[PDB]
Amino acid sequence: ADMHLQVVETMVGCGTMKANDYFVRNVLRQFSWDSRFLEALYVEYRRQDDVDMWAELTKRALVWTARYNAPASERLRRLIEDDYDTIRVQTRTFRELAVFQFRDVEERRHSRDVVNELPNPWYDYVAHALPFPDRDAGYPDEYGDLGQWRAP
Amino acid sequence: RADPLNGGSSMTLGSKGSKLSPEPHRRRMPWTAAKEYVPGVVLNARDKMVLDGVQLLDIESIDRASQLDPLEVLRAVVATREYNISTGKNIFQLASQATYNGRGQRFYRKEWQEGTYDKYVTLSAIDFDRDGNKGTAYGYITFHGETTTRPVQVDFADVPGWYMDFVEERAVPFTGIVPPPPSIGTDVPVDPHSYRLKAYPYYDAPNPPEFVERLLKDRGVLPDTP
Amino acid sequence: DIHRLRPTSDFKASFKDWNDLFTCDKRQLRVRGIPRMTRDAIRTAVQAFQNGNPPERFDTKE
Amino acid sequence: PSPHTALGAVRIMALISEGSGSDIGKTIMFSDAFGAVTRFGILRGLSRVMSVEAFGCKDALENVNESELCIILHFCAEVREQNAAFFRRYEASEEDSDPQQVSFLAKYQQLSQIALARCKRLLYHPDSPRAQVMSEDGYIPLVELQRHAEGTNKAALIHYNLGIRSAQGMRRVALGAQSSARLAELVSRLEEASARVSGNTLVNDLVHHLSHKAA
Amino acid sequence: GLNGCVETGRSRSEVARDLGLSYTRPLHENEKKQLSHQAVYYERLAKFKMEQPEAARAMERERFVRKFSGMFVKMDIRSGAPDFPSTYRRLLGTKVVRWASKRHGPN
Amino acid sequence: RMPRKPTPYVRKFLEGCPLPETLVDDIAGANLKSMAPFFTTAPRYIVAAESRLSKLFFHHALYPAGGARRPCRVLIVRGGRSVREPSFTINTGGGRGEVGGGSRGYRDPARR
Amino acid sequence: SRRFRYNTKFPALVSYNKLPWEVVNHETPQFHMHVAPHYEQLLTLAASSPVPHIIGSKHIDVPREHRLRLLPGMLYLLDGDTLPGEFTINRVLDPTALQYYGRLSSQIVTVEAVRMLVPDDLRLLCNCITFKGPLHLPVAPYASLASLRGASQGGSNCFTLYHFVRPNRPPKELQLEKYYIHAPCVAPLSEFASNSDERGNWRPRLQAPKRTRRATPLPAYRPPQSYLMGLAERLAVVPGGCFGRRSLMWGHWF
Amino acid sequence: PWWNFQTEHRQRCVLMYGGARTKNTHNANHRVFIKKYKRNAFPNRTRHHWAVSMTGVLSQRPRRMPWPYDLTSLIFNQPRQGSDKIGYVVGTSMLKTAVVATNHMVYYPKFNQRVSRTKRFFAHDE
Amino acid sequence: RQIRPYYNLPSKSEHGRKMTGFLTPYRHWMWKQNELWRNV
RNA sequence: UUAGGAAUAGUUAAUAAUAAUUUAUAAUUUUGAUUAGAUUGUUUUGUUAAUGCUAUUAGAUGGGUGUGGAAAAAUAAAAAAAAUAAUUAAUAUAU
Ligand SMILES: [Mg+2]
Repeated sequence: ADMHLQVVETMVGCGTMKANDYFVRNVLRQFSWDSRFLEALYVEYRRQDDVDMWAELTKRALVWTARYNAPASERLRRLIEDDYDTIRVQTRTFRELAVFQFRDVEERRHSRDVVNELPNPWYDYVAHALPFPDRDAGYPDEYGDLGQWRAP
Repeated sequence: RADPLNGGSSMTLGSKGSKLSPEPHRRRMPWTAAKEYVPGVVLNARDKMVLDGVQLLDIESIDRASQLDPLEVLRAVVATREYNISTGKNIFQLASQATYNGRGQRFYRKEWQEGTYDKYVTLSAIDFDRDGNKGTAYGYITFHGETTTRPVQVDFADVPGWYMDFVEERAVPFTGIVPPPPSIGTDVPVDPHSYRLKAYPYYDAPNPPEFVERLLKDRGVLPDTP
Repeated sequence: DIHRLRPTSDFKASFKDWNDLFTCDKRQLRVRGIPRMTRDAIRTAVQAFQNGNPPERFDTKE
Repeated sequence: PSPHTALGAVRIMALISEGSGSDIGKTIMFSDAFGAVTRFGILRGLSRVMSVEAFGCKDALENVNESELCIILHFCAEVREQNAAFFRRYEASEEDSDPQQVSFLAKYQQLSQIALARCKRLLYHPDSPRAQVMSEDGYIPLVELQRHAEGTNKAALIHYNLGIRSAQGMRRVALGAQSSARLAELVSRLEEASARVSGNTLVNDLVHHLSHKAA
Repeated sequence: GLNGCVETGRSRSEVARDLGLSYTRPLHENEKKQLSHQAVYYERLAKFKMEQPEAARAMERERFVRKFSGMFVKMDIRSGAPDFPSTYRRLLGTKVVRWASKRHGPN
Repeated sequence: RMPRKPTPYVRKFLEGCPLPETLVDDIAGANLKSMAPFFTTAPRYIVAAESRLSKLFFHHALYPAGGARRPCRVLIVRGGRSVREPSFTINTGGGRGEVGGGSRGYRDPARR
Repeated sequence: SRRFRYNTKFPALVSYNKLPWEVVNHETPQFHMHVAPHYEQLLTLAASSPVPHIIGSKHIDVPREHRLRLLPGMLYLLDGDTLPGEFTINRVLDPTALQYYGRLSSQIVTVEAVRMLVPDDLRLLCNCITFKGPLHLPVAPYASLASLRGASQGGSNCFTLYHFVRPNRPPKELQLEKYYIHAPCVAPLSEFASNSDERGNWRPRLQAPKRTRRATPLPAYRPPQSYLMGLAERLAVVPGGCFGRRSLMWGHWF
Repeated sequence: PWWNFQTEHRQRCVLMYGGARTKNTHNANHRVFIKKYKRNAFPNRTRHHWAVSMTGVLSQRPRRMPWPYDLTSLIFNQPRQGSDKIGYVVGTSMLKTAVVATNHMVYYPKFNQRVSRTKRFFAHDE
Repeated sequence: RQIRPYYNLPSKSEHGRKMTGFLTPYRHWMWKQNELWRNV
């Protein structure tokens, strides 16, 4: 796959508009291709004539990520993120955005807060993780006493 | 596991989902594999209110005294056909009335084309048993343009509720082999004017305004009043 | 009114109006003469309606 | 008669060796000292001993234990030793017009190759599931329990935890000391006198297996 | 060859085995009969299997029928115990009549 | 086990007779095990218990296990009357669903 | 003692060769389900790279005693429909068994006849498939199929595949795992090479064109009107019941 | 204050079962022996039971306990009790099995003395 | 516990349960909303 | 552990032996066995100056179903049991 990746990146960088056909015929169905193949192919999809061909080729690349068990990398989703005003292809799920907004607003208001910037010893660290204590508390006794017949 | 919901997340037992994996959770029960199922209670129970006033006859009872008038026999056959059709259309009831047993045509469930769901089955082979309303159907599954490489068994092929549109160009005779319909990304070139994707990965359908109004009235945000 | 052993609709006369139903806690439901399972069902239905969940469940009697 | 299983041929090849202790030379000698076949009756008997219905399949020795393989290799070594002038003439670069001799040579080559393959199976994979044996026409009760039951779902096999463990006698087979020390002699007997027994890569593996299992 | 290995955990006999030494007491006639008659019964049973197949097949078939149809064939803690009348001794009076006593060895 | 207070005397083991379940099954008409020959014309009285009489038991009350040909008995059921409310569909709410179908029998008795 | 050598963990199990539910019968259409995708990838290999012993001039002549030992697991292609002797010819006419050669007959050479050859001893099958040329795939000049007359030309175009299997085995037996080498096809790159005259007629696109108009909007999403099975993201159902991941739900009704 | 081991055992019982021990377990109960058989006709051949016999392995009188301080603990550093032992060979009538008599110590705290008991083991010699 | 609302698909069957688990698309949508609010 | 103390055995080891057609001068026991009786055990209880005497209620369960990972399965006020049912408080049960 890394040998075909250089051929795909060369056909993308030369602007020949034929790297997608090479990826379909040679790398798609018969290789365990990772997500940077489509990171290379998105630039070739960007140079299409009409915007609908670009949109349908990006959506078909996402369906290819779904079918052949090759998940989309962060760089590919950020490449599709930058052209959302033109293509309007959604590249994040419905779950990650609802987590992201509620995390980002909370982290912004927590960084702007002056009261809750103090350290919390219950939250910040673990004090001790060894199975035995670090200093002698006096116990054990190792001797019997009054009324105890069983020793040891 | 192979595919967990939201990864490993166990603050509640509902956060894992109603099923922990698409694979069967025990090896000894292969029928517990996760698949799309069909509401067979409403579908397999046909309306018996069309057989009233109609004298049906048993198969074994071929004695002379139990025979009925031929007009009564004909209206019994019409009522039995209306009883078999009353809920929905089967695959084996649609393929019998088609040329070449409907080989090459596109069969689809009712909910397979609504919403952002797009899936059909191009029929390849059907083995009818003696009860011709049942059997075993095979076909190439097409989901959002992508197609299988081999024919798969059509699950719930005996439960009614199927539809097809007969096209003479798709009909394949018994001499030839039904070809697989092409994947729109792989085999044929991608054209936006011929097929356009309704849904894709990392896509979710926008909220309908009536569902928004209904949820805000149920939660109490909008002033619902009689 | 869903359960057989929670006859919720048998206590319509034990409340004045909507506000009397939604202001009574479990001690006031014990005062009015309601059994334990029925007043637990009434209080959980009121607390679910306050959280945004209306009482839309299937009657499991038959 | 022509045996239909490998086990009946193993019993016949054992009775041939045990019925003629000192007469094992005169029993299986069918050739002269120059390579010409003397008696064709012994040739027709020895050809139909190693029949195609017994030793024709690739897994024909799947139920052969460590003791029966010694009988097979002893029979092959005795046939090679008594008729050495026939074999060392005909097997290398000689074409013969007799239709019986080519059939006997093909059957002997097939029997020796499957016997060496079974020796390598028992040596290189001890107690493996592909090295397990079973009884011929052995009672596997899981199949008879599935047949005489009603399967509404055929994936649900009744008595699965007991039926998958139990068949008529089925053992994990590995080479012992008395088996390996005999097979290291018989494999060396299968070769010629001009061959080097040091570079044989199966007798050395049997000797190293003996030393490793004795240590 | 009289001292075992503390590092490898070998026995007294295995250290002498790895040194090529022989420590064996002078045996009596019964102790040599115990070690010499192990191969004789194996050659007898192999000769019976080769010479009488129609009887050995029936014997192995009835032995497999007795083994397979048994009640305690499931591998469990009860079937996996080394001493069943000693570990489960409360069953020997009122439930199990196979063993009449709970002590057979030094344990 | 259960905690039991130790006594220096003998222990009483009671085999005390309970209410027979076959008796209340024959009274409520929910036995489904009585093979009774000699079909008669005398009427049968059945005391209706709570959730003990349905169509399944009443079918065997009409046709008993002895191989009857016709329900030739008058069957008196004490307190077996039911009262049904009219059912209707809800247009409002999250969806369309039919409620209101319920039986007032066995819980709201006549003649308080 | 004999009881205390090892424990009872992992005992000896009955193999799949003696279980009828694990053994695929050749009279069934399930035999042609397992072996037909192995043929459509082998012809993709033989049309793009030289496979050494995939094409012969005749049937391989093993003796009758060595016939059962050496032949199962062996495959070769010959020119024309010539069947080996000592076999009974059974033509596959079942459309349930012939449906699995659909990708083989449409995207590659057209399947004319599928025959099962059963011998006198009933122990060595042969799956004979006769193709009619030419190939729909481009064939390399260095490939193995370039040395075949029925594959190179566009009776004379007929060539036959021969695959020998054992009759009642698990589907582990009828596998062709040594032919899954993925050799590339240089058909899109043959245009720009020095061997073609089209190398100066193509124009490179180094920059994307300036987009004045945005993409066409999708039509208005209409929600379904039938009763749905539930949330497929928690019923562990793949995005259409077909493929994908449950954690990445798409393509359903919402 | 230094709490004893019984406080730690009570803490373990509280953390396990939720409570330490239910009270009133003594009850001063008069356990009366009622005989049934004849005078010298008890149905046993060696031990004839005619009184209230106490039941208990380690909670009976006079009290015993294992004494871990002996020759074996002085010689061998053991990973657990009874791992290494030293004894004498008394029987070789079995093949590959030596009968080894070993000794251990049992402590009587009432009389304050340790006694040597003997256990026979079967060992293996190849 | 899986909630069975009154507006689910009814199973008109006298040999089992009277209501199935087949939802409405509005129920699917509001269940997705509650799923996201638990996912945070 | 037995106020009136003697024999025990589906038996011990070896084993190319799963599933023992063989070998042996076999194994337990007067340093107290097997059987019969009593019998869940347990520095948790009580008492005393007491290494003494005296008490105990954690449990398990080879023929009900070879299912199940595990038989523990014919009935237990929670151990909340796959959509936040409810999580303010006290009765939490009678009802
Ligand atoms: Mg012996």
